[PDB]
Amino acid sequence: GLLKKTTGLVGLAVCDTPHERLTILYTKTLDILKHFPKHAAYRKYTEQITNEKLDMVKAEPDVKKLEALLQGGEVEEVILQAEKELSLARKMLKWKPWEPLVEEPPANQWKWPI
Amino acid sequence: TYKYVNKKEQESEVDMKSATDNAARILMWTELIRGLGMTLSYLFREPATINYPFEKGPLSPRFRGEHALRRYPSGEERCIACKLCEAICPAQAITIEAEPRADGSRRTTRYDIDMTKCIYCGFCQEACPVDAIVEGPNFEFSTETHEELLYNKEKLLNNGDKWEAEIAANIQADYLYR
Amino acid sequence: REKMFEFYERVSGARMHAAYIRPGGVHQDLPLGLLDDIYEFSKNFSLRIDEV
Amino acid sequence: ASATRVIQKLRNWASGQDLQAKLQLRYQEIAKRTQPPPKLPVGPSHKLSNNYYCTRDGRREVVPPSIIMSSQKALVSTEKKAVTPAPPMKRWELSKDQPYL
Amino acid sequence: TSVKPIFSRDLNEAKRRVRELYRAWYREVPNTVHLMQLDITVKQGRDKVREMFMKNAHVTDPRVVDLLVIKGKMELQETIKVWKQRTHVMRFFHETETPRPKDFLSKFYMGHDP
Amino acid sequence: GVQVSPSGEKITHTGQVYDEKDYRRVRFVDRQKEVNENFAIDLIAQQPVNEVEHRIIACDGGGGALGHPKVYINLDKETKTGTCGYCGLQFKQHH
Amino acid sequence: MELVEVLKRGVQQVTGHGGLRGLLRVFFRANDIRIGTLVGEDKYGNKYY
Amino acid sequence: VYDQVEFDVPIGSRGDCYDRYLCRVEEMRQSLRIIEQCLNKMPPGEIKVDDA
Amino acid sequence: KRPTVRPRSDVTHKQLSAFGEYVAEILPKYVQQVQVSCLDELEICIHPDGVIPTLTFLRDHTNAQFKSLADLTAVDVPTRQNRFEIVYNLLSLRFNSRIRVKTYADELTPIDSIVSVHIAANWYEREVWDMFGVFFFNHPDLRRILTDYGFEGHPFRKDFPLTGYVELRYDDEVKRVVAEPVELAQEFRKFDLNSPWEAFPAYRQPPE
Amino acid sequence: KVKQDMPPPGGYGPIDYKRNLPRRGLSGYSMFAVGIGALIFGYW
Ligand code: SF4
Ligand code: SF4
Ligand SMILES: [Zn+2]
Repeated sequence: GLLKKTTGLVGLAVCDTPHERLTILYTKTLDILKHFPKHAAYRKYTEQITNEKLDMVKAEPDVKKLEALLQGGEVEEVILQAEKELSLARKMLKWKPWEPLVEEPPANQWKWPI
Repeated sequence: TYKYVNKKEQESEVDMKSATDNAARILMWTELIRGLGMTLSYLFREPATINYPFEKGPLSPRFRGEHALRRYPSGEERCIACKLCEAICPAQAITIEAEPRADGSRRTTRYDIDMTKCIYCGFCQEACPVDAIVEGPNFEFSTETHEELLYNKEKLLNNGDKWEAEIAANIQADYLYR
Repeated sequence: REKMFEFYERVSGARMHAAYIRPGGVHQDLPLGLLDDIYEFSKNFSLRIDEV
Repeated sequence: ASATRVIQKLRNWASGQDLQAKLQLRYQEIAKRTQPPPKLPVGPSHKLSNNYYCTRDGRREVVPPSIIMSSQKALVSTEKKAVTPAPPMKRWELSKDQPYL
Repeated sequence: TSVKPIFSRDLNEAKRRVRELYRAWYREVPNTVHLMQLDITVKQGRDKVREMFMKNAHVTDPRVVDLLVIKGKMELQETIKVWKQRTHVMRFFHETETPRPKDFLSKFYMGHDP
Repeated sequence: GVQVSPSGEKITHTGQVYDEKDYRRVRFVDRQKEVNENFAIDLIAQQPVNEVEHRIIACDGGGGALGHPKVYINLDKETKTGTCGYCGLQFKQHH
Repeated sequence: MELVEVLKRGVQQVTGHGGLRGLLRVFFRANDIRIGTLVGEDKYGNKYY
Repeated sequence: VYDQVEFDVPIGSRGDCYDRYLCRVEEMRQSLRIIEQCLNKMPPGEIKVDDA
Repeated sequence: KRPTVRPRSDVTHKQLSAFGEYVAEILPKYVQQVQVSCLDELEICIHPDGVIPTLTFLRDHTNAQFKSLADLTAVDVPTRQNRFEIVYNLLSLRFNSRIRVKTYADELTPIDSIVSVHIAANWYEREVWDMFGVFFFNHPDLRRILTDYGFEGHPFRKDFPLTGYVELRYDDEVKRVVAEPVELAQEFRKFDLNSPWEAFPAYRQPPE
Repeated sequence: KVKQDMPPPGGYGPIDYKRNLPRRGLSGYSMFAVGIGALIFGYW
């Protein structure tokens, strides 16, 4: 299909090679996820999300039909989101949110009405 | 459904005709001339100005203006000092005191409205069970001092006696919507 | 705008701070003849937009 | 309304519009300032029977929030699938009335 | 009695920040008197700074001292930027206020307030 | 109705009037004390008593939905009239 | 031709207020010389048109 | 009752003041389109919840 | 179908409940409570340490995408030892959903600023500092925003009086506006309105 | 019977709302031809 003239969003430029770029970002995300503990839920769910999207990119070579499958807007918004998930995974590796609750609140902290 | 307000970018080739039309538009200020045409067309329109104060802006019977205290057709005050208007007043603009009148009647001895606290919301006249306190139609009561806008009961009853003929007719026109 | 302030004042008695929409609905029903006057305003307004 | 036919032509030509068909000043087309009295209808709870308030009391149907997980009193705990807060929003369709200005 | 610190781990570290803020306020008074055209001496401005600091001399909690310094830096910032006007700076001097007498008899004559 | 105190000040229908030695009388100097002259207590007392055929009469104050909440007045006591607690009208039973 | 109709309505407005003094009175009191139907007069002397 | 009326959402392309001015002008035109439907589809009945 | 009662669907409640479990399983280090109201609004209650990780996760994660901070505010509850409840209201355009994240603070425990996650939070955090006196760590530029210059106290605290402590007037002797202790010609009249009869048995608190 | 404020039977007439700016004026050629003809005549 013919390359897009604009994405429709100010500041978001057209990607010439969206299939390649998505493959790079999703593959990079799955690499950093192997550094998480196996039991961490963020790893398991993000692996499911990413593999599902990676298989769509492998399946569909048409950009327009790929956008229909991904359901994340223009393919350039999908690429942007893919970069955001990768950036998050690097942060989650240092935050370690999978660890037990750091502290309980006071007993009536969340009791409403008082 | 959505529409584009400024996506007319179906870029096309330019003929001599369209290039000259574009050239004429730039060099002869044609769209600026259309602006002058519009303001010229207003010059010859009848202006919308009314001749205040000999003419007035239209109003409706629901208009919320200067407050008044009303009476029954006998001359007895309608207000029975229930204080519903005072309780609901979102500005606490109403201050009321009451006691048994000499004939045993439940009547007010103080009924004040701070017109500089009041927000002219009409909640008092909705809340009144006896149509005693109303916002009348008058809107021309600007004063030269702050103190003149602290209305007491005598002032509010005089507004009622002053404006009842128009107030009664406005209530007759709207009460079936209330 | 001055004509639309009249619709406000005709439903609520106030040109601006109507206090007309309340939890549960609206304070009062439309006066008879208001829809016709809103229609008369509405059918000319797009020309006013065109001039601007 | 009272413009002469010459001035009407002048202002119609100058504006590029037919101004006489949509005058901004109001004449006799508007409602009369006195109207017949209304007679408003009553709502669906104006019934003499089968109308017990406890069968139509919305406030008494409100309940406290459902506790999904609580570090205090409610433990939250095949591969469980990932979920979104809601399904993805469908793309808007381009207007058929007038897609482009 | 185990609490999170804000900035200072002990009252000694907090006293260090207090002295820094005091220096900053001390140096600012002559520039403020000059730029705002205040009808006071520089000495009178620095005595007022001193009196405001000693209004809190009794505070021992390092966290409260941290927050007093944070607020003192804000007040300094709106003074240097001339966000405060003359009315605002002169408010510190209470020049139209008749002070309440401190003895029992004077308060007894005036009214019922302790 | 409106009377005057010894100082000359009009007395209101609520019985208000400043003392002669009240400084607050200064506020009316070269101005005026506003006093409504139609005392409701005097006007309601001018109304005739209504004679009715029953022992319970309903008063809504006249004008239907423009009056006051409809109340029922007992007329069994023959030594006095039943007075409406809202509008002050009086009723008496015929026999 | 239609101008002549307009000027004649101006003559009616200018001569329809009770002579010169009546035209000056309304013109300088109200800044308006339109003629309308008299709807009434109240007890204070206000005239409604 | 916004899910019962037809109208279009004006969308900008450049994200600048001129596009936002065009969006607001067109939103007024779409408001007239909604008003027309409100006038014709105005239903009968009460105007506040029948729940005293 | 009952014309005066608000209609309800179970679909949004189920969807929001499931996403609440999802968020709690991913962030157990911080999540203290998850609940979905009968108005179908999801609230995640977190320990204050989790503010930046939690809100970063909700912005950037592909199944969340809460990219728009609708508002950020506080609630003062004097009976709690951590009297300030910090509320983040977030919007996801991708999934057309809203979520609320709540943490708590006291007078001497600052919260982390989330300006690095949402630049929108900048003025909101200034508003929370101004109105409630909650300090934010690592805020670029924290200072009053609504109150007057040199204003003392945090007026949205429950124990700050409605009319405050100082009022303003012009004084002709000094030729400027001056601040003086508040004195009112008419005191605000306090109304005791609560009925002594219980309104909502569904919220009756244990008799203890 | 109940009397309320309602639309007339059949509804109101259709309302214009789309932009309507007239197309007007001469071609580019006619304007340039008139302008150049004024110049040449004046030069002469
Ligand atoms: S109009 Fe509103 S603010 Fe004014 S006195 Fe009545 S209830 Fe109070
Ligand atoms: S004016 Fe009406 S609401 Fe107010 S105290 Fe009198 S009777 Fe009650
Ligand atoms: Zn009665």
